Amino acid sequence: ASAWPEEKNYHQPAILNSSALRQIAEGTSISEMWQNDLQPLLIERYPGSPGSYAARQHIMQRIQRLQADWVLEIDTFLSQTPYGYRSFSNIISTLNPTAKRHLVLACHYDSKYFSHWNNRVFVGATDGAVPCAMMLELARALDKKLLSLKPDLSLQLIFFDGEEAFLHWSPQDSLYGSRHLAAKMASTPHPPGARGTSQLHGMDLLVLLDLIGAPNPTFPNFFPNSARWFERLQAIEHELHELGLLKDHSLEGRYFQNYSYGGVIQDDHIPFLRRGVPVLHLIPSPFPEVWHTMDDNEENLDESTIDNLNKILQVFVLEYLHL
Ligand SMILES: [Zn+2]
Repeated sequence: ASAWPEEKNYHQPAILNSSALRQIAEGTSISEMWQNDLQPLLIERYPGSPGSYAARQHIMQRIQRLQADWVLEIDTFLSQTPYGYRSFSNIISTLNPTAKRHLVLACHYDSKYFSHWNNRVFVGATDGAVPCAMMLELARALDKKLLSLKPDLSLQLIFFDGEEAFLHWSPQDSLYGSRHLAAKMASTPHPPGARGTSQLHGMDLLVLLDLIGAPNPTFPNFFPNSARWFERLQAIEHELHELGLLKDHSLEGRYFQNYSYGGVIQDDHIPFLRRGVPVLHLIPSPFPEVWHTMDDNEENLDESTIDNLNKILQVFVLEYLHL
């Protein structure tokens, strides 16, 4: 009986040196992400809407243009909702599908439904248009390195649909795409032909981005079984800072702070966490001041902060994948 599902417990990163760090910092472009990945997503895109369809096409097109061998799958399903049965479509983008282990990055691409108010439309810029754009920019920035994957370990990106409640949060009205996908992965043998392991056993770690884009975020270290990875993010941030590779950044105002959070935040990671998947939840606490208001828009985003987080995330992913 192979013990491969236990490999994630001992997996160590291959740390990048100063020269490699400057290379990653220089290889990501916040302006290119802003224009090519983010702005097309700043539209109303609640489940079932025309924008939802456009958001999905944009995400798949941006991934398809890359050199790395991404395999795209649309996970479509029905769920009961406060408005009756509806259709949802999760987007999964995977490198090396049959690879036993995958580091998984995720966000949600739906926007919370709100009827237009005084001509304003809710576009959830930090929630989660920026998280989505950051995952696309990461795929683009690291493309050449990721192409080399073409440790039976690779990368997967999930863009969840229906993360938001159609009304206010309730157990049955929210996390539609993630509750669905988690149950589906839990019941799908992996790798193909496996006798007793599922795709969930193959998830080394689920890195979930949400509510990112506001000034001064503080991410707490939520879970003891991913704490050593939270620490790597802290170390990365510290070294990029010391190397002068971050913008308008101070250690006193660092994003990854030492401190836990006793409570529970409802997000797409819940369905996975409750099935035993290690989670690194990159959601700040407190939430952005614009959370769930018409002001969660482009104008209120903090460009340098998003740029700095792109650098930190990219380094983290390369070091995890030994790239
Ligand atoms: Zn939200």
